[PDB]
Formats: sequence, C-alpha cells, structure tokens
Amino acid sequence: FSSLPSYAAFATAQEAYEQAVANGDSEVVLKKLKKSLNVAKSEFDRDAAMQRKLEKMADQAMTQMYKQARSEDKRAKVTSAMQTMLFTMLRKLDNDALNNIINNARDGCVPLNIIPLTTAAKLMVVIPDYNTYKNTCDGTTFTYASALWEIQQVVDADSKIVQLSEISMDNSPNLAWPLIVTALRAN
Amino acid sequence: FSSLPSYAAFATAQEAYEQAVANGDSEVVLKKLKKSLNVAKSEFDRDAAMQRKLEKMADQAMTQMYKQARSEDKRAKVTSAMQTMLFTMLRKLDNDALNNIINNARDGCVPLNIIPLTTAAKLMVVIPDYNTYKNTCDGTTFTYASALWEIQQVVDADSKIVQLSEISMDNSPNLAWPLIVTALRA
Amino acid sequence: VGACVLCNSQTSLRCGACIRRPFLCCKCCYDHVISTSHKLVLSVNPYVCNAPGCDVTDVTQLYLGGMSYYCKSHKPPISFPLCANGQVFGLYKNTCVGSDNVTDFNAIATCDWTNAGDYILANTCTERLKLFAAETLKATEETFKLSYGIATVREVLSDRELHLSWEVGKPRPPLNRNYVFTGYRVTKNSKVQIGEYTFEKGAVVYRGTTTYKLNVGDYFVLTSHTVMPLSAPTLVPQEHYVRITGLYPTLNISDEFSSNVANYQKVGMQKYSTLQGPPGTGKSHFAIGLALYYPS
Amino acid sequence: VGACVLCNSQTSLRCGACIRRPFLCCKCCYDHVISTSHKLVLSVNPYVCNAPGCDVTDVTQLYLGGMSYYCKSHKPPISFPLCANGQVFGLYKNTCVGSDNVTDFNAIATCDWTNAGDYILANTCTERLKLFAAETLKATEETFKLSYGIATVREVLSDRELHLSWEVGKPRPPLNRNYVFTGYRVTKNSKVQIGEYTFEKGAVVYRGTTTYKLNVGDYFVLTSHTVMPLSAPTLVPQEHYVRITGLYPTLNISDEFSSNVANYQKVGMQKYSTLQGPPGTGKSHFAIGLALYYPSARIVYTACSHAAVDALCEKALKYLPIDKCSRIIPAVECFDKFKVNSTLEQYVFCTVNALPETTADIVVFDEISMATNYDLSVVNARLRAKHYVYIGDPAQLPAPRTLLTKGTLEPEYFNSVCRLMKTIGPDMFLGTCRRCPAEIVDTVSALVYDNKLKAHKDKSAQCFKMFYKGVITHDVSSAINRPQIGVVREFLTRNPAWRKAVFISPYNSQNAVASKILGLPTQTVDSSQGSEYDYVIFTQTTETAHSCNVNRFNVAITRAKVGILCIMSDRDLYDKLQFTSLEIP
RNA sequence: GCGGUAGUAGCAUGCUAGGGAGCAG
RNA sequence: AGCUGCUCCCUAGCAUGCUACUACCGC
Ligand SMILES: [Zn+2]
Ligand SMILES: [Zn+2]
Ligand SMILES: [Zn+2]
Ligand SMILES: [Zn+2]
Ligand SMILES: [Zn+2]
Ligand SMILES: [Zn+2]
Repeated sequence: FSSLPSYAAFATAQEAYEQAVANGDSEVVLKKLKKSLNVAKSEFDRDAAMQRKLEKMADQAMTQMYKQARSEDKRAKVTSAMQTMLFTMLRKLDNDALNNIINNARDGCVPLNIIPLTTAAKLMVVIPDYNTYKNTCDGTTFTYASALWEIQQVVDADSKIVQLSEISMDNSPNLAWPLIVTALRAN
Repeated sequence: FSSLPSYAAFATAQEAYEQAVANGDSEVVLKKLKKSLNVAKSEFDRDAAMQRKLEKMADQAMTQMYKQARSEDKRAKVTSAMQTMLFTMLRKLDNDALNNIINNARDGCVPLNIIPLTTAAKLMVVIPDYNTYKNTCDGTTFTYASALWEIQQVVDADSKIVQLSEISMDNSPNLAWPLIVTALRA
Repeated sequence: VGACVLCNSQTSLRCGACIRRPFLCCKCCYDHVISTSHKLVLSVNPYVCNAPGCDVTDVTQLYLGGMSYYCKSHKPPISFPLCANGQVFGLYKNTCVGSDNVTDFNAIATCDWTNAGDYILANTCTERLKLFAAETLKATEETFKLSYGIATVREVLSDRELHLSWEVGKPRPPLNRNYVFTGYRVTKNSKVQIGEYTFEKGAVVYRGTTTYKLNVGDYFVLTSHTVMPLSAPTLVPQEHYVRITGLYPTLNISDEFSSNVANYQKVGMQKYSTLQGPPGTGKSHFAIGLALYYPS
Repeated sequence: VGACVLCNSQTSLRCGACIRRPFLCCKCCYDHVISTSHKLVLSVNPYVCNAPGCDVTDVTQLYLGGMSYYCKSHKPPISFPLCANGQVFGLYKNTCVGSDNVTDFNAIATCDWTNAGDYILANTCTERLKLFAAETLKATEETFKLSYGIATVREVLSDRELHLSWEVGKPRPPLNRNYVFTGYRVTKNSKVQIGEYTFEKGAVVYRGTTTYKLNVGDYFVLTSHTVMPLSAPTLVPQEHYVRITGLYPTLNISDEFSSNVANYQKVGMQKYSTLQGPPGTGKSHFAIGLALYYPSARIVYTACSHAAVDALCEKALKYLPIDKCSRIIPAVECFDKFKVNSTLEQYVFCTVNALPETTADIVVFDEISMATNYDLSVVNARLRAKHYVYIGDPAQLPAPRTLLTKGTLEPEYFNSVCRLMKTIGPDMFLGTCRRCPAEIVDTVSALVYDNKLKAHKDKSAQCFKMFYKGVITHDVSSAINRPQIGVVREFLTRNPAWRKAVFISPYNSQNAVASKILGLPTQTVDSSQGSEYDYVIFTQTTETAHSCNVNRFNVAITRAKVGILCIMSDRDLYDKLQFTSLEIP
C-alpha cells in the first residue's frame, strides 16, 4: 500500500506539517497541521486497510476455484478408468454358450449363479488335504457340475508347480497343503 | 525482550514522566507525556508481541521437523535394532538350554530342522569339524539342547554313510567333514 | 484448463458468446471482450449475476461479491471489479503475457465467413489461430446446414421420383449432391435409418445410396457430426535430412516408374513435399511406385 | 542428516539445484546459495511455496508461514524470513561454523569440467571437497554419455559390419572403444540383453564382446550405473613405523627378485609408498615378489580395468600357489582359472568395480595412472590394510577425459597419488627394464623420468625415426593422413621380415584403412599397456595434443624390445628423440 | 467533562475447518 | 482397507464478546 492516491496526499500533509513546524510560526499552525494529520489519517485508514482485506478475499476465491478445477479433473480421470475397465472385462465373457443359455430362458433373465456353472472355461479347485484330494480330483480327469474336466498345472501355497506323481499318501506331509488344482473344460 | 529499539524510546518517556511526577509542576505539560508516552507503549507492545510469538512459532516448527527426522531415521534401521535387542534379551534370559544351542551355533552346530520336543521324532545337526565332535557326541549319546539323543546315521557330505567307530583324530582328515548326524530324543 | 489462443499462456477462461468456446488468458480474454461483441466469459464457473432473476451477461457490469459474481444493484457493500487493470479476473493471473495484435482473433471471432476476404484472413493469421479459422468455418456451416427446411415426402410418383414438401420458415438447399441428406424411418416411437440421399427436381428425383422403397410422410435431414477441436498443426515444420533415413532402397526397378524413381529419390530424404499434381499423369501410379520403391 | 561439505558441521540441508545434492550447514548453505546460481535448498522437507499453483524455487523469496514455507503474496500476516543473519533456517542451527573460503566449492558446484583449470581445481581444493570434485566430474559425464543418439541398427550387410541410424536431435559419440555401448534385444514386451559392443565405421563395423547374430531394428545405448558417494579420502595419511610390523620375513630368496627384495624392505615398514612404475620392468614381477617375500599375507591384486589385473593373474599361474588364489568378476570374459567369488583368501584378483568389502594385509594396485580420485579412494573404502602398494606411473597413461577440451592436464594433477610422486618424489621404483634396448631406455630416461632408466642389453640399431611433414584430413572423430600411409607403402617392400611389425596408431580408423591397404594388426595408443611386441611400426600423424603428448606416446615407443618405427612429423620430439634416421623415398 | 464512531493491541468464549493419538461396540 | 460414538493435543479462520490505547465529531 504505497502507490495509492492517498500516499501522495498524506505525504503532502506531513510535508506541510514538518515545513511549518521547522518554521514554527503560530499555535494555529500546529492546530492546522494536527487537524490535517487527523483527517488525512482517515485517508490511510480506509484507502490502505479495506483494500488490504480485498486481497485476502480475492486470494481465498482464487484458491477455492483452483481446488474445484482439480476436483472436476479427477472426475474425468475416474470416469475414463471405469469405462475402460468395463469395456475390457466385457471382452472375455461373450462366448456363444452365453447366447445359448440366455436365448432359452422364458424371459431372458437367468440367475447369476448358473452363468459360470454352465459357461466357464476353467475350473479352480482348492483342496485342504490328500483325503479330500482323493475324492475330488483323483487322476488326470474328473467330473464336476455335470461336465468333464481335465487337469493341468497343479500348484500349492507357495505357488510352485507340483507334478501329479508326487501326491501319494506318504509324500503328502511334505507339501504346502492348500493345493489349488486348475482344470480345463473337456469336450 | 529489551534489546529492541522501541524500548529506548519507552525508557526516555518513562524517565520524563518520572521527572514530571517528581516535580508535579503543570497539568497539560505532563499531559503531553500521556499523548507521547501512552503512545510509547503502542509501538512497543506491538513490536514486542509479534516477535515473541515468532519465537515460539520457530520453536514449534523446529520440534516438528526434528521429530519427523527422527521418525524417518528410526523406521530405516529396524532390521539391525531388532536383532541387537533380541540378543541382549537372550543373554539376559540366562537359560542353559538356550546358551548350549547358541554357543553350538556360534561354532557350527546348526540344526537342519525344527528341534523336536516329543520323546520320539528326528533331529539332524551339522558338524563341520572334529573338535566340535569331541564335546557333543560321546560314543552313542548325543548331547544337545541340554537333552540326551541317540546317534544313528552319521554321514559325510558326499552322501556316503560313514560308520561311528571310524570317527577318530588320525583318520578324521579322510572324510567330507560337514557331517549330518541324525538322532532321536530320549 | 489449458493454454489460450493467441498467447498460449496457461489460462482457465473461455469466451461464452464466442463460436467455439476457446481458452483465453486474463489480459488476452479482456482484449477479446472489448475488441468484439463477445461479451460472455465462462471460467470454471459462469460469470453471471447469481442473484435471483438477473439477465446481465456482460462481464463489465459484473462485480465480485462474496462467493459469486454480482451485478450493479445486487451487490453487497463489499465488492471488487472483475474487469480491472485491463485483465479480467481469472485463474493463472500473473502468468498472462497478452497479445500485441489481437484484432485478427477478434476478426475471426466476429467473422461470418461470407466474403473472400474472410478466407484471406483464414489463411493469413498464425498457426493455431488459423486452425481455429478452419474450426469456426466448419462450425458455422454445420450449424447452417440444418437451418434449412426438411425434405418431407408427400406422395410416391414412381421409382426414382417423389414429391417433397418443406417446412415453413426456412429455405431449400440447392438441387445437387453437394448437400448430402440422410433420412430415418418415422415410426410410432422415433425415426430410424433410411440412408444418405440427394434430391433434384424431376416431381423430385431422388438419388439414393442404396435400393429402398419410400412411403408418404417420411422425411430427410442434412445431418452434422460433432466437430471436436484439433491437436496437430496444418503440417509439420520442414527439415531436409542428409540422406534417406530409416528406409532401405530397392534392388531393381521396372520401367513404368523410372521417371517416378528420380522423384522418390528426394522425398525419402526429407520430411514432406507438396506434389504438383496435374490431373491424370499417373498419379495413383506415382503413389503405388512409392511402395514399389520401398515395399516393407 | 549429517555433516556439511566444507565445515563438516552436523546439519540437515541439501542444495536442490546442486549436482549431487550434498549436505550443507545453515551459514554454509546460505554462503552457497548466494555465491552460486544454486538457488534450491532441500531439507527434511522441500523449501518451495506450498500454496497451490506456485513456481518460486529460490529460497530468498520464500518466507515461513505456519507449518510451511510461503512466497511473497501467499503468506499469512504472521511470517518470518527464512533467509536471515546470513544463515538460512535449518536444523542444527547454532552448531554451524561456516567456511571462510567458500568460492572454491561454489566453483566446483558451478563447474562444467570443460577446461584444464577445472581439473586443477578438482585436485587443489581440500579433502572431501576434492572427493566431491571427483563425484561431480563423473556424475556430469555419465549424465552426458546418454545425451547422445541411440545406435539403432538398420541393415545386416554381413559379419562384423552393420548399418547404423541415430536418433534425431542428439549427436553421434566417437567411433572408438572409449565409449563402450551395451545392447538389449527389443521384443514385443521390453528390451533384454545383447551385451557390450563398440562401433567403428566399416557400413558400421561392430566389435562385439561375444559371438552373436543381430537383425534389423535392434539398438544399443551407452549405459550408466548408479554412482553413490564414497566414504574415505583418496589415501590415508602417511606414517613411518620403526620396523616391519604385523609381517614375518622370509628365510631365503630367489635371484629374480633381489633388486625387488631390497625394495620391499621399506614398503613393509610404513603403510604406503608410491612406486615409480616405468613400463615393463617387471612390474607384475614386483607384485608377485611381494607374496614371494611374504607368503602368508593377503595381497590384493587389483586394477582399474580387468585387462590390467589379468597381467597380475598371468604371473599367478606360474609363481603363485593357486590353492590360495581368487578371481573376482561379477556376472565379461577374462582370466577365470581361479575360484570365482572367494572372499577370504590370500590372493584376490579383481577390478575396482567389483572388489567386495573386505580386510586384507597388503594391496597391489596396478596402473595408478589410468584411475581418477574416485576409484583410488573407493579402494580405501574397500580396504584399510596394513600396507599399500601403488603400481602404475603417470608418465604412462591417464583415463581418457571426455570433457577435457581446452588445455592438457599435466603429470602433476591426474590424481592424488600423482601429487607426491614428483613433489616429495617416489618412494620406490625398479630400474631393470626387462624390455627395452639401449636405443629406447636412454631416450626415455632423459624424457621425464629424471635421467633414471639404465640400459638393459644393447643398441639394437633396429629402431627407426624419419622426419616428415604430412597433410591431414579429418572428418568426424578421426584423422587420416594418406601420404604417411604412403611412406609405409614403400618401406615394407625391401624387407621380407618386417611383415610382422604390428601397426600402432593414434586413431584406430586411419590404421583401419591402412590395414585395408596393408593388412597389419591394429593397436590403440590409449590402452596399449599389457602387451609388448618385438617389432612394431607407428605414425604420430599429428602435432596437436593427442600423439605428441610426451607420456601418451612414451608408451607407444617403450613397448618394443629390438626395433620400432616412428615416423615423426613434428619438431617437438625430433630434436628430443634420437634413433637412426633414413632419407625420404 | 460526557457520548458516539473510526482505529490498534491484548484477552475470553463459542463455532467451523484441517492434522495427530487414544478408548468402547 | 469397515460403521459409529466419546475424549485429549496442535494450528488456522470467521464471527461474537470483553478490556485497554489513539484519532474524529458534536454536545
Ligand atoms: Zn469470443
Ligand atoms: Zn492470451
Ligand atoms: Zn443482478
Ligand atoms: Zn550447490
Ligand atoms: Zn558448512
Ligand atoms: Zn507462492
């Protein structure tokens, strides 16, 4: 606050005050240059203090709208990401078997817990111990959900490949034993 | 805070008013020094207020950043301090069953499995030299973890079974010395 | 949020009353708003008197009051002029350099594209101002093309001729293939799919893209697409390399591109070259010989 | 959190705009910020204006407001100048002593390492300051080497030559083995593993490390590692003990190290001794005789390059028990007969890039001249040994300085070991040049070596010097003289026995064309140490500071034992060298 | 001599906002 | 990597309020 119409006027008033104080002519001169510093002070009261508040207001508004601009950019980014995820995951599901299972519904609305049952192209078994392994996935082929599956890529908790000959009865205590058998849909 | 420029002006005004009240001359001439001294504590407690808060501002910020520096320097050394603290507590613990295996591992008898606790069950203890053999295994009994084990399957490092009576000082430099001496608990 | 038109300084102000709503910097936007009739500006929020039931749209009449922009009589006692220092209030305040010559951009912004001098302006102004010239050109005529009447069919004369009425109020586009129409089949729900036709007078001869039979009451419109802004300039800067960089020359050439080979000799050396194409000299021949010279 | 560079006072401030981001104390950091253009400081938090969307990076414009650092117009009413009292706000405020002379470290921080005076500064400033000079020097030029184009192969003409394109915008590096490239195989996923090759012009002849077949589109880059600040200074202070401490002398000695034994008598009594290592006097003989004198000790055979440690490995095959030897190179083809990666053994043969953190008895560091302050300090960072042994000699060869353009760097200031080697003199040397005849050894004695090298056998009368003028043609990074290839044109005619005098050359491409005309083998003057031939021919071909350099060419002269050819086109060495001279054909 | 207003500093209360941590289901 | 609820500590802001000092104005 130095380049306002009031700095000049206050400077002139104080210049007259100091000039006539060095002159020091009359008591009325002191009264006039005191009643001049006591009015030109109002000039530096409002000309340099209310405008000192407008700067605070303007800065507040500017930062607020900066924040809102960032808010409205993040929306575009999340929208793009979500739509891309939708359009890339859709690409895996539309087999012809989905069409065959939906076209035969009386209405077109099929339950959700039967879509993977009769359309999935890969099964994942998790077996806790060899006893359950023998009654579920014994041999290279097994049948679940009234289909025929063939086994490949058996793995364990540490996710290391385990061949089918290793899982005997006596070798069982030497395996990480949430074994995860994955199988393909034979035809 | 007394080393500020306004303190000198305040002191001059206070001395002037002390002289005035000690003389008690006028009514308005001293009143000048209520229009020039009551101001003298306006550019003094305005300048000596903000600096005093600035001092504590600097102190609080310095403490915050010192704490941040300590926090960044502590969570980057955990995997030395944990081991130091563990071993200090262990040597404070003072249990023979621990000290036995700690010394043995300090010279080489590192087990190759979890030490079983049942009266049955198997143990395998690497033995890399002969002087180590002298203290631990005597005849058929294996002393380890302050327990009594039974020696059964001494073997060299090239996976060849080596008999027990063969183990002696003169013929010791004839074997792949990292022995794996399997045993069972009492 | 981006760079303004003339100055390319980072800005957040977009002229509402302008044709294509481009970015403008504070001083740059103020220069635009005084040197045009484009008296609307639209930052991350709209600059309109937000007190209930106000009409004012010019920025100068607006003043900031509290958390909004206010008109003359709607303001609170504490206010501030949005239009000050010759730069309008907006984001990225100090990072504005302004443009010494803005009247070209004001001319393109106030242009109706109607005489030849407008097109001289379209190709005289600088790089993205002239990209904007093309943008605004195509924008004005695509908004124009729908402002004609709409070719509603009244009766079926025979094959290849029909009878067309047009709505009252707006005129008839010319009788050529210049304005390609497009129709959809009016039904009890909506209009769906005829195709692109062009009509001339018989009776009204219709030239349809495909074989199709029409009935009474179906109508055709001059559709426009959604014109988005461009990124790249009209063409890249010219640079002449020492040699054919990144291409492998051929081994042997056939006769019917020999006079062509001596041309691909140079184009392979630098970025781009304008091809004086007098009609029918072996032009698509000239293009296939590029692949014959460089197959991979 | 640590100590600053000049003052070593405990501090927490790091100059952001500086090259290697070192620690600086408050007053010390302020002295740097005003005495440089480095206007960025980075403490435990960043000193920037944290109000949204500000760009100010200088510290002076910043003021503290609340829990952050604020600019001019973003501050609250309550503020405080970060830059006050000539010391910027920072942790460890009072415990700062400041540095009286900071302009040295300002110059190093603003240095571009362009002129020789930059290197003079790099070696004249103080201990950690000159280590930092080495740090900044290296850091700069690895930021440089990748700013060149990428060598993208276009065509496969035949074996040993390819076609090379380079990316637009950045230039082509020199055509030598100085800039070792490294390749990866571009695939549908990423780039993986070709190996280190160096390219010359054919057509682009490629010198590959291993056998390999390339296709179209594969490109190589000049890779850099992650350069991490050293710990120890260049070398430990000198201390002369009373006796050979910590070592047990031998019982009897063989003759071939007698002149060496009366040498190891003194390197064993103090810790270090720079060895005036004149080329080919039994230098690796000197190294192995240390172990012959002290067998039980650990002797650390290292060098700046693997091809130099291979020289000490050669004489380990014949004189050293291999039961106690070690060859250390991480996962380049070298001498790999010893056991690989055996840390705690007596003889460790390795290169500074891979010497593991260990402790050993005595070290032998082959070629102290090819190395800078950096590796010669990281060796101390590797070993705090009982005795240090400095093989190499500044009058042999320095590392090739890429950024050194104006002025040459004198024998004095290659590295710290080069300091005391000619101010207090070398502690040590061997005078029996097992290689050179009296024709060369007396010439090189009166050259720089303090009139030192005594004759070995005889004046062979087989070394030739002949004066010429020559005209010079240079195109990209080379220099070819047709007429001086036209004087060897006719001299190899009357001799049916000088077919086997290998062609040495200052620039490899000139002899690469000559070998297309003649067919003699090649040789690089810059890295000529390690192999010596009885018969070699050579042309300086240039009067500037490449071949007429006294020590850069002393190596080319000194590797012949009977005969050598030196076609001199200069006045600098004609009146200075003396061989037998012939007329001009 | 009073009142009022304009200022400046100090203090208190409370409300909101932001950050850290702890307890209970 | 959940939903609440209570409590402490630090800072910021606005408003309110209180008190003190200065200036202007008539009475
Ligand atoms: Zn506009
Ligand atoms: Zn602009
Ligand atoms: Zn209004
Ligand atoms: Zn710096
Ligand atoms: Zn310092
Ligand atoms: Zn700022």
